[PDB]
Amino acid sequence: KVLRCDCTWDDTTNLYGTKHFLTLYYFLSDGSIAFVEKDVQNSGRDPFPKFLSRQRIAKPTSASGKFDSSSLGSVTFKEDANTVYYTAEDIRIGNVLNLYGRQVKIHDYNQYTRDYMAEKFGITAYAPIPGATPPP
Amino acid sequence: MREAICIHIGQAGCQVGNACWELFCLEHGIQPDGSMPSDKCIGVEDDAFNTFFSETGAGKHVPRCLFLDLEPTVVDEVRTGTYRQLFNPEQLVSGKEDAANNYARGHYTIGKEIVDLALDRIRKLADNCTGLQGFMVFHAVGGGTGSGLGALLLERLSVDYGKKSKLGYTVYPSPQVSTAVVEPYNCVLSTHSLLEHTDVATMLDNEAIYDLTRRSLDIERPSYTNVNRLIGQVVSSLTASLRFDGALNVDLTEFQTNLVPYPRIHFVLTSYAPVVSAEKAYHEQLSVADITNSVFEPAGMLTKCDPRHGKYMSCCLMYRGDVVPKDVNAAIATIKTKRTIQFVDWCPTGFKCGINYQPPTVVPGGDLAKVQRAVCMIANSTAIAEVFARIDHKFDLMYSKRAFVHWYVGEGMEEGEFSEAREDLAALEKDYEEVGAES
Amino acid sequence: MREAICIHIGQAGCQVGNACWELFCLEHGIQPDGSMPDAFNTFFSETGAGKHVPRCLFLDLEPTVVDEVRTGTYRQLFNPEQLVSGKEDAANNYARGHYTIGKEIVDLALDRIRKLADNCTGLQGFMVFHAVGGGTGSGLGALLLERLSVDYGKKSKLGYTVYPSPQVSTAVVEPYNCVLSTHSLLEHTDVATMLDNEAIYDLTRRSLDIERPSYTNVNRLIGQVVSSLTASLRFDGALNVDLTEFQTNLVPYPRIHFVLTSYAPVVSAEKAYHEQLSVADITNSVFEPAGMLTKCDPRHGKYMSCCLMYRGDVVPKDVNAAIATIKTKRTIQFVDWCPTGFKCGINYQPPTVVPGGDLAKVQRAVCMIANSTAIAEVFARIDHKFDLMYSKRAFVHWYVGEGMEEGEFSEAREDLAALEKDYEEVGAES
Amino acid sequence: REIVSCQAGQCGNQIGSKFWEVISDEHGVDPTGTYQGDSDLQLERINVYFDESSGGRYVPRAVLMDLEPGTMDSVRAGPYGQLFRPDNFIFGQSGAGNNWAKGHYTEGAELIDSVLDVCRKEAESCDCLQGFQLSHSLGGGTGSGMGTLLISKLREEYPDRIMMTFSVIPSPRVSDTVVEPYNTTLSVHQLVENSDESMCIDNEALYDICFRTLKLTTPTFGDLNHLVAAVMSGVTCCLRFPGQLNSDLRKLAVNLVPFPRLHFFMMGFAPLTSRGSQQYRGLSVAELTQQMFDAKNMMQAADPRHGRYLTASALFRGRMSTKEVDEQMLNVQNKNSSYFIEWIPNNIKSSICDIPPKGLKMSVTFIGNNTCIQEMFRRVGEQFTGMFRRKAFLHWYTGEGMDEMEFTEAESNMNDLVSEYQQYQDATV
Amino acid sequence: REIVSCQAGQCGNQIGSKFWEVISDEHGVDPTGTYQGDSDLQLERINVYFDESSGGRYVPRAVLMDLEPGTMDSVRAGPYGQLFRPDNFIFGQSGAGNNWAKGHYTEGAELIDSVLDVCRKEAESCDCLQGFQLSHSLGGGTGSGMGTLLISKLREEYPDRIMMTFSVIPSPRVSDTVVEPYNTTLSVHQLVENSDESMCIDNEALYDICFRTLKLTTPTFGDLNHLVAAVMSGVTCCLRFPGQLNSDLRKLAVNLVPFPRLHFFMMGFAPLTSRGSQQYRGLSVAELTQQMFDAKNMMQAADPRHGRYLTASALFRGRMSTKEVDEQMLNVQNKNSSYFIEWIPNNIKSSICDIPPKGLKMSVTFIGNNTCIQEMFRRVGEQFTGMFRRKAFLHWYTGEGMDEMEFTEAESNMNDLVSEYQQYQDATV
Ligand SMILES: Nc1nc2c(ncn2[C@@H]2O[C@H](COP(=O)(O)OP(=O)(O)OP(=O)(O)O)[C@@H](O)[C@H]2O)c(=O)[nH]1
Ligand SMILES: Nc1nc2c(ncn2[C@@H]2O[C@H](COP(=O)(O)OP(=O)(O)OP(=O)(O)O)[C@@H](O)[C@H]2O)c(=O)[nH]1
Ligand SMILES: Nc1nc2c(ncn2[C@@H]2O[C@H](COP(=O)(O)OP(=O)(O)O)[C@@H](O)[C@H]2O)c(=O)[nH]1
Ligand SMILES: Nc1nc2c(ncn2[C@@H]2O[C@H](COP(=O)(O)OP(=O)(O)O)[C@@H](O)[C@H]2O)c(=O)[nH]1
Ligand SMILES: [Mg+2]
Ligand SMILES: [Mg+2]
Ligand SMILES: [Mg+2]
Repeated sequence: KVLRCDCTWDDTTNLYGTKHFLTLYYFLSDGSIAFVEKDVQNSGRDPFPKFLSRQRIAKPTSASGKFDSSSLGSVTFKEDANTVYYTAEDIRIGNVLNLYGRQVKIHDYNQYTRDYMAEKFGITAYAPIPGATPPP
Repeated sequence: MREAICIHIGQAGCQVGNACWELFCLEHGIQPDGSMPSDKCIGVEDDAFNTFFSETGAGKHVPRCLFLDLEPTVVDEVRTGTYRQLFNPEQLVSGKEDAANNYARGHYTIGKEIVDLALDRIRKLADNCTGLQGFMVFHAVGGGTGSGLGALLLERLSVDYGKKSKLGYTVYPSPQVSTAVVEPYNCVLSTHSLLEHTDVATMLDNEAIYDLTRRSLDIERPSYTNVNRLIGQVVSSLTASLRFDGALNVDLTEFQTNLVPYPRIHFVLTSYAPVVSAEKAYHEQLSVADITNSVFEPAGMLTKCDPRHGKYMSCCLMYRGDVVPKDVNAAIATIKTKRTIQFVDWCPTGFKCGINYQPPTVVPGGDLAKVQRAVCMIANSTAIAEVFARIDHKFDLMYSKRAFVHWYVGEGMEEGEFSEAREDLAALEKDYEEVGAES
Repeated sequence: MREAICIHIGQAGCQVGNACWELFCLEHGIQPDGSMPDAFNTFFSETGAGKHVPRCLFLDLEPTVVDEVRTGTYRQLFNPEQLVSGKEDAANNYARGHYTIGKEIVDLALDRIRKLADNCTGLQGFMVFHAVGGGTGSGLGALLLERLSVDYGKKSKLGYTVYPSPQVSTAVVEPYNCVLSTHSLLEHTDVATMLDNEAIYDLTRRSLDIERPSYTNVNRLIGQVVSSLTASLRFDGALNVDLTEFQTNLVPYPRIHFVLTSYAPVVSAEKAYHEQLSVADITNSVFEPAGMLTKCDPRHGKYMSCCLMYRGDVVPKDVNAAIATIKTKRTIQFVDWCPTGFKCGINYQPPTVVPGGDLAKVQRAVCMIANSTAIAEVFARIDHKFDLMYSKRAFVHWYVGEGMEEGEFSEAREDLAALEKDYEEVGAES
Repeated sequence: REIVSCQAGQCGNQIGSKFWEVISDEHGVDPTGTYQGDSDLQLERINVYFDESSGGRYVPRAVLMDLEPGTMDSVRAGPYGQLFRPDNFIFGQSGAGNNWAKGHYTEGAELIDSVLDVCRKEAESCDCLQGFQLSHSLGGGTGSGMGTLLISKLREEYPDRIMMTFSVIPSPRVSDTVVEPYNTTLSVHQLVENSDESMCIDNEALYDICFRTLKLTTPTFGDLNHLVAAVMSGVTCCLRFPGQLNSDLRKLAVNLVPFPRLHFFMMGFAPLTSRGSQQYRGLSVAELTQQMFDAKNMMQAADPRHGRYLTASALFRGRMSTKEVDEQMLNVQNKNSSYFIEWIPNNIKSSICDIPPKGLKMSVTFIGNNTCIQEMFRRVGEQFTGMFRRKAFLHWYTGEGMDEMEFTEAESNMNDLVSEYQQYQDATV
Repeated sequence: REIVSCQAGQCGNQIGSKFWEVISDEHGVDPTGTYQGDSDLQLERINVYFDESSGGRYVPRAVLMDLEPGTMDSVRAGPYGQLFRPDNFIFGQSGAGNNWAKGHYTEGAELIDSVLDVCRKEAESCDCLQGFQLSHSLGGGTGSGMGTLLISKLREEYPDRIMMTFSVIPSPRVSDTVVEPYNTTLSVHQLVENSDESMCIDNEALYDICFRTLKLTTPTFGDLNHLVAAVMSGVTCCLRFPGQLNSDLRKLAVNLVPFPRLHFFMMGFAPLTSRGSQQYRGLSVAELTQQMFDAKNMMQAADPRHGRYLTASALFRGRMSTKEVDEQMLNVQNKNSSYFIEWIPNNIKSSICDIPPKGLKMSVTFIGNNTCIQEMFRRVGEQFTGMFRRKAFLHWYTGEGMDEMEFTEAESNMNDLVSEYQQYQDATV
């Protein structure tokens, strides 16, 4: 069982940045998040199948958007139970996940994702945001 | 990238391929119509199916398989089965007359009039592959088709494609529990192709699978379906290293160079665990150490090859699931401490561990239970001398009185080929003894 | 502007043209009434009523097929004239079709041809479809080509000719007709394309998975090949080529203008949906000897010039990659004095499948025309077929009592011998 | 100041259409013909390539020229096809037949007067021409033959004015016809004397650039034309925009042609990066320098390591310091003196233009005169010798009005050009 | 000054995948490459490991090398994978198949041509390059053979630059491959010749440290990489931050290499605390040095008790008193005179950097040229000789272009290295 969602990360605010189209995969077997960058014709980029491995992303500590690199690489071998991860609650249309410093915003669900949300979280409102499918 | 061409020779090969491909489609989320569903996703849509499935322009997956058989009923069963829309109209070569347990008939009379089309289909498969590791050929040397036509195809592939990877999953007939009468003749004749033109040969004798399923799966009546399901599970476990990411991903040649010490020493064992039913699956603490012990203990393998009667040379353990890279080496250390199994003196390492993050998948109604972690061993050991040393005893007992030889000589084979095969098997046994001898 | 005149000689030409035009109407979206509910100007001429008329002349000496056309679906499409039907068949007699009953019909045939040509402001050339093994197609076709060469001079002349197959043939004097027609086909034909029937038979048998196809399927495949060839000048594409564009690259010597043909992916709908019909795959299938419409092994000869018309979503990058793969392939070999030897024309219009036909809807396709010494064997067998019957003067009385001299058989035999010797010479290494 | 351009054949027509794409983008020219630029610098010298009308419309000084009438319709139907004059569409009813003879002697001969009339009219409209420019392919029929005929006539009428040719040299890897040797051999011996400078473009090299540098999955002829149009628009950058170190069209000729028979030039452009990897590269003058001399960056298929540079030139565009623009050239000369020629220290002309190409921070066009440019002539001559020894495909040419000895003369002066380059490749002091 | 790093094989790539995270955290760089450090001193020497781009992004000077595309894909999918420049991701279609011959002579040699181009580009971009860092494993095929080929080709073209290599010499207890002895035997002899510093790692010792020094229940390859990445960043601390007594790679090399062939060192890191003992343990320099010289803290699977320290270095991180690291190591010398060689007085080198790693109060990295490091080579040679006596697993090597005499030469050279290490253990004054 995998929750599939279309999402976009806009790097255009920086120098020489594009609107990357990404597909999110929320693995419920251990609650991990995987990312696949959608391929567009004549993209001019090195084809890398996986944008992000199957790993649990910790929620940002603050709202400033700055990523905390101490969790990943730091000589202080610390493992605290307060590290809240990106669970299935956050998967919402229009939700902006702060993922490693990237503000990736979710547009559309899948049919199974809609069934999941309507079956446990009670979210019966479906309203996909246009701008998730790269032009063919 | 990392394509692998599957070939299925004979009725046994065709049924094994049916099980393997249904398992592969279920594991990659491919419906029998050949199209993945948009609404339903089982995992990442990464092109991990490229090794086994080719994607057309309509988002439809076609297997990279060639079902070659000299007789038409199994091919027509596939053509009228559930995966009829899955399988290509070509790549499904059906002859007009069976080889009828005759190596000579399947290698000289009917084999040569179909090997051309087989090579054409193989080339059609190959030109669509850019990173082809090699050919996995599933066959049973007991049957005439799978023996003779398989041998001819192996020689043609060796002379055409060169040094490409060649893995033959061969179902040797155990003389104690066997079906055909001339299948010892067929096996002895096919040793030539399985020794020179088969780069790695995997033992898949039938009644080892049979009794393993009988005692471990609580299935008092195992059948060809269960045997093929276990074979498909083993093949999927071997291929998962390249198919999916893992802690220690291994390609074909990567573990092949670790499993083959000498060019002629490549007839290897196989085993799989935890091969357990649903009832006992939830009652057993299926730890990595436990599954490794069950794999290495002599009874739990898929071949009548007791390690107590020989010496291990190289064991390659493929772990699937959430196996910690420390559970594996702890299990290997406790295996070293356990002296019920011995290793050859010139291979202190002896172990090749590869871990993959994809747990095995279960087919609906299959023998296997839903298990989180699993491990499959491919072991080259000197104890594999005894299967040859009794199949050649079978061969000599029949050959002393020249029984059934008239069929082979009529089908275009010289009588000297039998003597050459016997001498080749004797040389293979002699070099097994030499490699197992203490330095 | 960039228009070609289609001519159909004999029964074979009649069915071939019928298939070609029923394909062309569907390609251009023209209903059988001749109206669409400027890319058709090459085949159809718009009238004052907005209805399109094909630029074709169905010239035959017997009325069965012409009456079938007049009573068929495209009766309102085809012109009542330019649909010339005679009164008596030639009956596999080159002498009859070239000396006695061809004269009384060829005058009005040229009248219709002129009525087409003066309308055609930018006539690219003539495309004549016929079978050399028949009577009308051999004799009347040869004499019409004679008159066309005399009148219009150096206008382009493409001829789709159905030569007798090595074994599957339906006439006994067919070799005589073919050999006598070789003289005209060599002297007054700019390019001649071989389309023997048994090769198409085997291709359809092993590719379309049809147990019992027939002349209709053969003609549909021929029409598909013709449409693929003419699509370069009909539709916009990456590399548009006219008739002369590929004629110059295909014909090295005046006596060497007999060319092969192959088309791929020719495939059924059961088979197509499971295959990646990529550019490299279709090119390899084309260069495979089993994918041709004329049986002659290129491994038995020397390739001289190959022209590839690619249609659909094909890209020059993949075309060049396929060309490199073909060149580095060793099983096929080229003549030493033609290093490049490869002409390529890319068009953006994918082929269209006729309803009820056996061709599957393919996103891309390719048709290859090869000039090569490898097809001297068809002549080397047709001449033996001719001499085995001319040794003791079999059926020669039918020709000589019709009004043709006896020595023309020897003249045609010597011409064919020269046409074989020059193939051997051009295949010989420098 | 004014440069008048011409396009020959469908290849040349598409290349010129993309060149006008680039030029109109640089000058802010609306496809409708009006001026939409946001800066006065573009408008200040817009008259170099554009002529203004009574209504303020800007029309390119381009002469389209092709025997094929079909592709001229596509050129007109393109996004900027409305920009050209209608009377500049000079086309014949019949095609070239991929025949140098047909283009140069029979079909183009009756049309060369008509095209020369409008070329002369545009020349008279220009108050003081900087020169004539042509874009064409040497492997075709009308781009090669009657294009070279145009070059001959224009040289006869304007001996002093600078003749640019942008000739698409064919390659075996992109050998998509059969008479490349004949066409190119018959065109080169006209180009040697009739052209002041020639720019050799190789489709195989463009495809390699797309393979490796730009990383385009399925690049097309449009992308290849964009790559060549960047260079043929930056070659005249200093004419249209002010710079710290200006140059004109005669600058490259005078500073890069040591002897009158050596004017077959190298290629080059920078920056060239894939869209994915463009964010990770710091665009600097050092990176530009390291890309100009890279083998795969130059867009003609001949490795420069086997040869030596007679001369080189870099037409830098953008606001950059004058230190590096020549310090890097001095450093590359010093560290690769073997790849340069000993008896010409300071092999590199440098020009600086203030305004960079639109959408790009800083750019540079590399134009060189190397001794490796004779490798393609080696290959073409070998193919021509193989074809000609057996008289193959010769009747097509000889029927239109050629002679047997013309091919021999073309072979002879091809070999003479080859020997002239070769002996200076290994000439000693 | 600046140091350029290379990752070879799956082991090297996934070691660097965590080292670059560690150094990015130390320098305040997010995976997007922008700088968000809270200290001005972090970015003063950020050019040692990073190069600025057009967008201000800091791209690592890392060259990734592997014949398997899967490891590159995993590295890119890593959280900091997007930091690296895509053109440095160079890979072959087929892997080395865990074969030294395949990785060194045929697959690696055909690919090393493009590796050298990237290495030279990085060196030229570097202002004053000091060292080539390498991360690889001798057990594998692609990491060992191809990395050694890289080192051999780089030694010739940068003879005066510091060649630092971090090779994970494997152990019998974590022996997961069988051509392991062959690979390590064929790599050690080259690492002897063409490496200035060869500081080895053992996954057995890393597992031991994780089990008992850290008390982690399931420390995976991530944590195993994390320890070696921490001690890997600790060696270059003085080149990135100011210190009371600065140093660099050659500062350590000159003071730890008494003889050219004795350059195989063992790594060491401190402090290393369990999760529950963070609050209780008192961080003082005495505790630091005790953990340094404790056997269990050494991250190579040998017991220094059987050996004798030839010369050691202690790179202190954090600001502390200087006699508390000088007289402290003097006390170590005095109460551990048997630990140390007699004829080199005060083996310990001490250098202090003021900035401790983020989240600590003080830290230290230990380097030692102890004689005991010969035990690893002895066991490797024993197993290699046992497996070579019967010539098993040798056809795979010899059919790829290799020979048996060179296996014998590699064995002889390892025996010579072991003899050189033993010569200075029992020497008497
Ligand atoms: N594992 C497995 N083995 C099978 C299966 N079916 C047949 N076999 C083997 O096939 C052997 C008998 O050979 P055959 O009856 O001739 O079948 P074949 O090997 O395909 O040869 P042909 O019938 O000539 O095509 C038996 O000893 C079995 O071991 C199967 O479904 N699974
Ligand atoms: N491919 C194809 N060939 C045809 C067709 N119809 C007739 N032919 C050819 O015609 C040859 C026999 O010649 P004929 O029976 O004399 O027919 P003909 O060529 O039109 O000459 P006529 O008798 O004057 O009608 C056969 O060998 C066929 O190859 C057709 O519909 N398709
Ligand atoms: N760079 C580029 N080359 C082209 C383009 N179109 C055609 N070509 C080249 O031009 C050659 C054909 O020349 P052609 O246009 O037929 O010459 P013409 O017949 O005289 O007009 C081919 O080898 C192509 O490689 C294009 O759009 N861009
Ligand atoms: N999944 C995964 N595997 C790794 C990682 N780092 C190393 N490995 C594997 O571990 C093996 C070598 O271990 P190594 O990195 O030397 O352990 P260490 O020295 O203690 O860090 C290689 O074959 C790699 O495949 C990692 O970060 N993730
Ligand atoms: Mg059977
Ligand atoms: Mg008739
Ligand atoms: Mg100036």
